[PDB]
Amino acid sequence: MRVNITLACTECGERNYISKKNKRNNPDRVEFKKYCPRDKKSTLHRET
Amino acid sequence: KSRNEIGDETVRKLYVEIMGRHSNIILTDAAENVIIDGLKHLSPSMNSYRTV
Amino acid sequence: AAAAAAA
Amino acid sequence: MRLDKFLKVSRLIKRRTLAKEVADQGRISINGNQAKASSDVKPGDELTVRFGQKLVTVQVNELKDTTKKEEAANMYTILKEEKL
RNA sequence: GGGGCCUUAGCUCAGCUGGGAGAGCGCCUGCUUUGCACGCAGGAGGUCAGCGGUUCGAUCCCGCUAGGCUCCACCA
RNA sequence: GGGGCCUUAGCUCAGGGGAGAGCGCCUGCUCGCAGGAGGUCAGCGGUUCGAUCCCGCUAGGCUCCACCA
RNA sequence: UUUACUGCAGCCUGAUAUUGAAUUCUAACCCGCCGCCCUUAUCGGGCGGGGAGACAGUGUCAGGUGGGCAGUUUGACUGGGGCGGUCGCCUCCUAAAAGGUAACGGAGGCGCCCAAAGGUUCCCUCAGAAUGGUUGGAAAUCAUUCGCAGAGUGUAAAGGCACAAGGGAGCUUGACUGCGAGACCUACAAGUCGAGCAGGGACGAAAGUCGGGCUUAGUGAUCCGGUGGUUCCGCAUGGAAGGGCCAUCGCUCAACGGAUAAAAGCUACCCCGGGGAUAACAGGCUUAUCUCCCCCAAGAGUCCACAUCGACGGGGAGGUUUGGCACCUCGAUGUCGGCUCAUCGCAUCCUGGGGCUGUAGUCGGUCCCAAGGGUUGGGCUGUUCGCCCAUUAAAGCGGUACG
RNA sequence: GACGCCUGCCCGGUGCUGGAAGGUUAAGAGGAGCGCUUAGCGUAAGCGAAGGUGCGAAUUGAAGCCCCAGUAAACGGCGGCCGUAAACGGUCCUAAGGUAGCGAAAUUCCUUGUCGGGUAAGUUCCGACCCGCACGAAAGGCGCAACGAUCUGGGCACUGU
Repeated sequence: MRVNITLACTECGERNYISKKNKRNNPDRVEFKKYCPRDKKSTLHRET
Repeated sequence: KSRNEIGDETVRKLYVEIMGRHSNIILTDAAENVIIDGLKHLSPSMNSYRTV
Repeated sequence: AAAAAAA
Repeated sequence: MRLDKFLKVSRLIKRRTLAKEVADQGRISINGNQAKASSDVKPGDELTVRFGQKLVTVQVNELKDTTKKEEAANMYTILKEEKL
């Protein structure tokens, strides 16, 4: 129920972050905005 | 006219004898007339005739 | 065992 | 599971000895073919257990080994009954 | 030699930690039973292994004599 | 003596949120019914809000070993 | 040896070439089928007839089955080995007031969880006792005091925390990109803390804090592959296949520094190199057991603890039993029971001399002094031991590598 | 493994034999489709016909395996608790729980089981009880005349054992 997930940027497209989430508490796709090293700014990152 | 435990029907004959101290209750299967069981069990030696 | 059976 | 065990837990025959005697006398068929007291059953079979002058045909749904009526009357489903 | 348990009716055995001896089988008596050796009550049998101390009475407690089972270690 | 599995109604057996069958006993109803008596869940003690359910121990019942000089 | 692993013969089954023509036919192919010739010939070949026939056999490829046959594996710790148990990480004690420190020593947990229980800002203080309350009884919920923590701190032990790290709300994702002076532990590999700079933020007016949770466990190298990115290389050139770098995924590799992607057993048919580093026999050290000797005294013993036994406990001697340890021997210390020959110590079986007796005498009981001598013939069992028969004055215990 | 009388129950698993209704099926056929190059269209980055070169999806493709029956003089197995007087009843489990005949045995830990015989004394022997840890019917069961350089008991004769 606790799986490895990655977070790719919506603008850049690269998989910049990894984290973990519980599938039962969070069935939906998470949306955390993080710093993008390529874009030099904080962009929205989406789980892929 | 008792139904058997497997479902079919087989008539049973129950014999009640009231002879004082020689009284007994004996159940037979009414086709071969062998003793299924008796209330008082008797040996071939003790009461040699009519062994139950 | 220690059987003395030397030949 | 076994046939007599399934008849015991499905409450069709309340005693395992009676179910064993009935299945050993050649009365119960699974999927048309005759079978003994120990034929393994699957969910989705068509039992043809024969009582005294009855032709009860049921359908297997689940297989659980619980000796309680709360979890017993949910495995067999009656399809049709024939007196003779 | 060391500890333990018993000797109780013809036989197998209980009897509580001293308050006055019995069960079953076995042997007779009487009743009853239409009949298949299927039932009932009543009698004996014991110095409780033998002797003597205690107390109001001892299989029981105590001492002294005959007996039977257990219980004790190997080893390579 | 050492591992493994159980101790649940009178008997035989299933089974973290408050536990059940067949037989044995009843209850009214003319080959099957719908209900009741009986459970220290073998006992103790810790983790929490509660234990047949998780654990450290005592008695008990099965199974496998206790071999080499 | 096998349902250990990985394979080889053998057998079975498909495709393909021999191999043709429309179930059928025959020139391919096969006849340990028949007549003639080579030919003096049950080999072979040729010629005719007949049978089968594009089947079979053979070559190549493929899948099953296959200890029948091979090559191997089958862990370590261990108060000998086997068996049981354990193997990595975290907390306490042992640990001797720095750190560290072992044992098959004593107690427990972890192979997670939380999009919030994370970050910031702003507020508040817990558990239990009593009184009063209607369904509240010892406890559901509510007011009061006494409450420095007897509460809580996700999970479990220690350390710590109410100047709260403990509870309640608002806004958020710092649960961050490149790093990092300097340090702690110290075989290495690895692990841990870290002021501070830059880029982009979150909260807060600001100071400021934030590179996950009060801290310490919740995890494993390399190789080989998968995914995304890449002003990197890419075998004459241009590309591509592929490789490099960065990020990330695939382990009960749990024997957790992981031998290989892949592995169980028997040998009383056994062999070799070593060990008394390590067991069985006998010596050695201890005496938990074992055999004896005592202390106290309730009591039994008709009165009476001590004629004789002696509860509950207490103190010793001996190395004869069973043990513990593994000091000596594994380039050999022959191990039970009997036969033969004995010797030694009394904790004395008899015989000799005594004390006390609930010793009238005989026979006895207990305790002293005494090893001089003697301490049996059988039935059973390999037996020591033990039971029984018949004696005897008695048929004694032990040590001497259980002589 | 002479001979005499018999050889009971179980096909669940594994072997053997028979059967494809339905799945799993290799090589070989078969080729969809997707990458790499480029004659050329293109301001930029890309698109791209014919060939060549790799990956090859669907569809076919036997034995064998899953499955279904029989077969035990095939491999093999023939159980527990509680009552009631072997036998019957209640319950769990399996494929079913040992039939006949033997039984303290070349099989029995307890154990030198109990009783009797043999002897003055018999952990050995013989004959019965079943209380069979852990007999058992072709890895045969129970008896059996004759036979044995076999094993275990008991007698006569005989002797320096």
